[PDB]
Amino acid sequence: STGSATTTPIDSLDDAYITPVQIGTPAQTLNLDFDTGSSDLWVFSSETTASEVDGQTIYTPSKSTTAKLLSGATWSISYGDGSSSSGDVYTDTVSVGGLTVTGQAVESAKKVSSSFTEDSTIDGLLGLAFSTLNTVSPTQQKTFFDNAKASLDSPVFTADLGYHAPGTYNFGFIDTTAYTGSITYTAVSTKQGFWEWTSTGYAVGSGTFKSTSIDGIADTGTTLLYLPATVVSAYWAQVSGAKSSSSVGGYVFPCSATLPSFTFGVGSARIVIPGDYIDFGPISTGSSSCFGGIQSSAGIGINIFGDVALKAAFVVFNGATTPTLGFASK
Repeated sequence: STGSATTTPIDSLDDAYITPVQIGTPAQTLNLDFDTGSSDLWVFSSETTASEVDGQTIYTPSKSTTAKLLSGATWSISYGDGSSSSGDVYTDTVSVGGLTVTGQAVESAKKVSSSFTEDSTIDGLLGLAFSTLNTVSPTQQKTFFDNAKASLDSPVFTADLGYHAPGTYNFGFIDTTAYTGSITYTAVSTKQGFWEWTSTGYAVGSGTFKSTSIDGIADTGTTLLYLPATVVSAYWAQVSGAKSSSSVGGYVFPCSATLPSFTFGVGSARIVIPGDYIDFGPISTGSSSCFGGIQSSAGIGINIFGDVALKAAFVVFNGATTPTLGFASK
């Protein structure tokens, strides 16, 4: 089998992407944030504290003839950005882009943190990291991909995120029309539960390529590109007036600037992030200070190839017995 679904930016900055997902019988369609950096499929629901729901579409398990309470199971998650959610668990039928999994763990939120409430466009998350990170207790549950994998034509999914435009998540096949040149594959460590890999270096604008190993994760659920402070300083040094602002929480730059591109290495291959992808707009409405899309990972504890990086590529998440990651230009 295969599946193919369009993923759409939630706003004009590409702060996140939402993908429609069918849950239950009859289908209840919720727009979920596909997150290769976590491993829980959780939704706003009829069980979510009413004051914490503000415009989201909710899953109502009592209206699904295929929903079953997973007795005794609870979940609780905290994300790197400080947001969190928790609740109980149902199993139900879940379909993405025509690909159906029966008995998928659908984690129903009883509580969500303010950042979730405040984002009306995101009805939940669909985790696509390794199932070892799934938070369900006392019986850990599998991701949608893990459940689908054996049925797929090939045990892969691909992320093709758009810049200020929709893109595509495919399951079970590689669309050879969706990228240019060849796909370069690179090794993955699953030891921390992430799609963790090592970039071979970087360049800033038309500058020379610096060969250096940068371990990090391919994370569709993180907006920005978080890299070591040395790398980030070298980038922003090429933007007149750019500075790290402790009060704002990262590098800012004059909105009148033209940003240079940023290149990262995948083996001997190179992915170029155009400068415009690195602009996250005014820090507050009407400001002439703009927020940068490349930020330091210092104090996160890990480098993160988030959407800023991934949207410059066609990315293969290869879930073969030994997983790997593939990147192509597009």
